[PDB]
Amino acid sequence: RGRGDGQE
Amino acid sequence: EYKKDELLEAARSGNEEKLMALLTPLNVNCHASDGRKSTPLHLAAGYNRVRIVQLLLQHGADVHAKDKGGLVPLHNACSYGHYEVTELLLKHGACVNAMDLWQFTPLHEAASKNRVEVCSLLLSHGADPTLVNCHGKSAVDMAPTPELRERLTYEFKGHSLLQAAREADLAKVKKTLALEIINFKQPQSHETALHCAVASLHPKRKQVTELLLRKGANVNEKNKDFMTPLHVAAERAHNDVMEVLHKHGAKMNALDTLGQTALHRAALAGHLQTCRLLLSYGSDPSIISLQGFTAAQMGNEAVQQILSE
Repeated sequence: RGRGDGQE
Repeated sequence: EYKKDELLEAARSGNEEKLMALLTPLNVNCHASDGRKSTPLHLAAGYNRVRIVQLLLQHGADVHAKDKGGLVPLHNACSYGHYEVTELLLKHGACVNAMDLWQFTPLHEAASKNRVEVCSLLLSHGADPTLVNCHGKSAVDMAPTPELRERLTYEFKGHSLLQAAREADLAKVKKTLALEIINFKQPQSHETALHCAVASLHPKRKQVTELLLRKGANVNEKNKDFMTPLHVAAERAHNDVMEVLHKHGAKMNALDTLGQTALHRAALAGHLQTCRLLLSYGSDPSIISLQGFTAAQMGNEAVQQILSE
């Protein structure tokens, strides 16, 4: 299970 | 498909002019060919391009679009803690409990990444922190600090209390309020904070007693000996807190397990002014304890005089 596109 | 890539790039980078030059009814909900296969809305939400998000929403972007993992844009907004994006999506009808392929909700994502601000937002819009993902873990289970866990729990209980009040669900209101810490009971002797406060030898005991009562403490709570706070205060001649208890409607004639009033206990300890205060509050001197005694029959001459005066 990867992570979603984005940045904090 | 070359303009698509440029559009997705405009979304990720926040380039408003390029986005609006390329955006059409035909590509607003396009997906990337590789990677997460996000839509422009996924990208704008994940990279906190607030303005792009608004324009996509104005021009027909679908808040229910999925990426390769079953994430909707709300997952992206929440996982990275973009408060304003998250609220816009919710404003345009994003499902607050939408589930990805692993049954992670947006709350799972926000709690998982310690996004405190966004979790409160999600809960105000009906996020259920009890829903479990595919591993049976809830959002509270994923909060990485005990501070967030207690806040998530507080806010969810808050919203649950409001709904139950709307439905005049007496059983459920009564339930949750019972778990409030104000009525916590000492496991063995069953006293509450209010018993402890009126027995205190420290000089703020009156202000503590007032505070506890203002916050919902039961003024007539019984400990294991069926003593109320009034009983505890009276036998110790803590007159200052007895006035507070009276002002909040303490039952002057409540009986302990010996059938004794607060006045029995004041008389037994020989506290003359306390006896007098209790009588002026409406203590009934005639009550006979289970052992057969009035207060006067347990007291010295000065006590018997006070009860006669």
